[PDB]
Formats: sequence, structure tokens, C-alpha cells
Amino acid sequence: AHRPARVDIAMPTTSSPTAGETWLILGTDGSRADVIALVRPSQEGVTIINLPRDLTINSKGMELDRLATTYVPGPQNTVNALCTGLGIPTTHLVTIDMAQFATIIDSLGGIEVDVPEPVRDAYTGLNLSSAGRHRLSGIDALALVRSRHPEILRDGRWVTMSQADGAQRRSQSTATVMQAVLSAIGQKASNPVSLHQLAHTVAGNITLDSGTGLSDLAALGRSASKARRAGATTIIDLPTGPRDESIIVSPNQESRDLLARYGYSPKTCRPA
Ligand SMILES: [Co+2]
Repeated sequence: AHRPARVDIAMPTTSSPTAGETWLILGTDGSRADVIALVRPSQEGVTIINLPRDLTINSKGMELDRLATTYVPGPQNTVNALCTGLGIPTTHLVTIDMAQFATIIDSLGGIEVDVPEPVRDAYTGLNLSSAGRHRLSGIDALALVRSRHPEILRDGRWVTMSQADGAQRRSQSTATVMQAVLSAIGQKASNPVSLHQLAHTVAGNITLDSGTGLSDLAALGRSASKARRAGATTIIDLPTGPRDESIIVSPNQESRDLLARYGYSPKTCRPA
């Protein structure tokens, strides 16, 4: 029976030619966006741009908010903020909560993520006792991406690191998770019996905007499969300046160019 939850979103408008189909995937935590990624299907392949949650942008005409904070008054604010601040005109919207993320990952049979060293987090409940390939469950993967204050073993002691250190490990963990998700998706796309229940469960553990079709989601998956086989599937983190070299983490020239390549510019994007 599984049907996706629906949200009415007024999609932004653009004058840009290069900005084609752009999906906004939001990992949800009065709510905060823990994960913000833009999935770009094209004729070259598929590119995923992971937008750091702590990144501050121009949310509404002459006002600044962090990406994670834009989700609080609703997805409409995040969709609008990305447009006025980064120039990304959202074509489709996917929203996944904590329980939805853990269900989806456990429906994939978990994800294989390399752990460089034993990590723990009292807040998220993360405890990885050894380094190597780990096959993380839904709850483990969620604890890894949510890891606010990761404790690590230094000089025989559990030690916390800087806020920038933790945000860097988060973008890195989300990047690994995103790749592990993509890899597990294709590995489950080989078997026929799997897909039927898998595609059914995914639909029931997702929130979509009113204008995006369950069939539009199938086309994304179809263009992603074609891009996995062609070796044209790429995941990139938005190149922001040294995180511990400024109080506020703002988009730099590197970030603007990388976004300009894919046809995103604030000057050419308009909400409502
Ligand atoms: Co059902």
C-alpha cells in the first residue's frame, strides 16, 4: 500500500538555460536539515553536490541563515533560500526523516563504510570499536551523519575535537554514506524480486512535493543506473574556504564557480 507523504511547494523560477532537472534531497532532524544534496541528472551522467549544513547564505532579500536553519519554517524556506543565496532552482523535492533514513538503509541491507579509527558519540549513540569495512545498519549510518561531537582515541583517551573538525568529519561521513547508498542501490537493482518490495518501501518512507511524480523518481533512478554503468556518477562536496579560518562559513569564489559550471547563479534565480 505504501504511498509517499506530500508537501505543497512553490518551485522557484529561473532564466538560466544550463539549470535543468535539479532534485533537492533533504535529510531531516521546528526541524533542522542535517543533509542537503542536489542531484543533477544530465546527458554527461549524474552529479551529486553535497551542500554543507553549516554554510551561511542569503536566505531572504538582505538576510543571512545557515543551510540547516532554513528548514525550521518549512521546506519552502530551504527551497527559496538556495535560490536567492546560491542560485539553485529546485525542480523536484525529496525529504527523508531519521526513521525514514534508517528504514531505507535497512531495506538495502545496510551500507559498507570504511571506518578509519574507533569513533564514538554519546549524543548520537555512535560506537565503532574498530577500523575497516563495517556494514553499518540504519541507526549506525544515522549516528555517523548526525555525529555532532565525535570522540576519538588520542594518547589512550577519548578526546573531542574542534567544531570545524566535527563538521569536516560529517561532510566526509555524509559523502561516504551517499556513495555507499548509491552503491547499495545498484547492488539491489540487479535482483528482480528485491526491487518490487524495495521500490515499494522507499515510496512509503519519503516525502515528495505535490508536483513531483512517483514516476519522475523512476526516471531519476533509471538515469542514475545508466550513469553507474557508464562510470559517469560523481559526488562532490561544495568547496568552501578553510572552516577554522573564519567565524561564519560563507560561499567563496571556488564554490561560486563549481556552482556556475552547472548553471546556478543567484542573479538568474527567483522564488514564488
Ligand atoms: Co504498502
